[PDB]
Amino acid sequence: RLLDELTLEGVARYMQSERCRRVICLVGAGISTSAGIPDFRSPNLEKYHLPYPEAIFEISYFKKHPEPFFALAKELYPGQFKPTICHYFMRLLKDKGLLLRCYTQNIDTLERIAGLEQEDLVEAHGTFYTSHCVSASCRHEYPLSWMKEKIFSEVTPKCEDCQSLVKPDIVFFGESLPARFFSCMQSDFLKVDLLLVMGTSLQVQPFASLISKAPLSTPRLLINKEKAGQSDPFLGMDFDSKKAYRDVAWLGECDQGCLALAELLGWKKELEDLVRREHASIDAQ
Amino acid sequence: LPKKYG
Ligand SMILES: NC(=O)c1ccc[n+]([C@@H]2O[C@H](COP(=O)([O-])OP(=O)(O)OC[C@H]3O[C@@H](n4cnc5c(N)ncnc54)[C@H](O)[C@@H]3O)[C@@H](O)[C@H]2O)c1
Ligand SMILES: *C(=O)CC(C)(C)SCCCCCCCCCCCC
Ligand SMILES: [Zn+2]
Repeated sequence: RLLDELTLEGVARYMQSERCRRVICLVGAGISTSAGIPDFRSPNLEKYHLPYPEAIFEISYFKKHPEPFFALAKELYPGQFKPTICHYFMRLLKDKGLLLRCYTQNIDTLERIAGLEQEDLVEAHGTFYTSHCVSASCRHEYPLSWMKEKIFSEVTPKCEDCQSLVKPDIVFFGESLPARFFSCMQSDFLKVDLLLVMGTSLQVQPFASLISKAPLSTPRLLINKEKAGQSDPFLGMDFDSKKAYRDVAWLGECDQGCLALAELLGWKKELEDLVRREHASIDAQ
Repeated sequence: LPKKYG
């Protein structure tokens, strides 16, 4: 087995060994809650009067009534977009040549703001960064400043070329994921040395299946408020069985987990300096 | 392509 012990300290020693060259991050809503974007699991959607609560993120319903979704986006639109310590931890992985890919479930663009490039990212459920007119014969593209303005004005966004609906480039429940997700997944996991899984409950599919694509020897560290990804005793990650050999669960806040790992790697000062400098720049802008 | 579910 590659880890000398099933602890964060074991993971950190492995990351600074010659074997650990290619890291894939798998991240979800938990990495952005400290930036002010709420997840869905942690313990506000009644004003919308939907047939069933989860219809607001389903494509069948959005197509029939896009108003509730845009009204929700307005309510959730953050005053500033400040990536978290966890985001900047992944920026450090990129800076140090360790990041093969960040697969993200999030649509909030904070990975881009933190300095991950398009090539580093698989935005598996799309993004608010770009939007497109929904008419197949048009597909005119619009930037966030255009979309934010229509969300705030409480005016459903319409294409200026054809007056069809303009939809953020996000993947609703019931929509196909982007081709890039499947293409990257079929190559990235051939030689990955570490999976870093953060801020996800591993319940949305097919994203959740990504953890099963690494080689059987690849260590997998989960940094998450709750243990996730274990097989269901009714219906994976093996942290606690007598057969456990490569999966480690660090239970707590993503920011605190990344800080603790950074400190073991000797990156604590680098990470603090980076976050403070980036946040100060965003404040100045 | 496979659809988002769950
Ligand atoms: N910021 C965003 O773009 C955003 C926000 C909400 C939901 N979504 C997406 O919607 C879908 C459903 O969302 P969901 O929230 O039910 O699923 P999810 O898989 O994203 O679940 C979030 C997970 O993070 C954990 N968590 C929350 N805050 C944490 C923190 N500070 N530190 C550590 N762990 C923390 C939760 O316990 C849960 O296990 C997912 O694809 C999700 O990524 C995106
Ligand atoms: C699948 O998991 C993706 C969803 C369909 C669930 S999107 C979930 C969040 C939608 C509300 C976002 C609130 C506004 C965010 C603005 C970001 C601008 C960059
Ligand atoms: Zn159009």
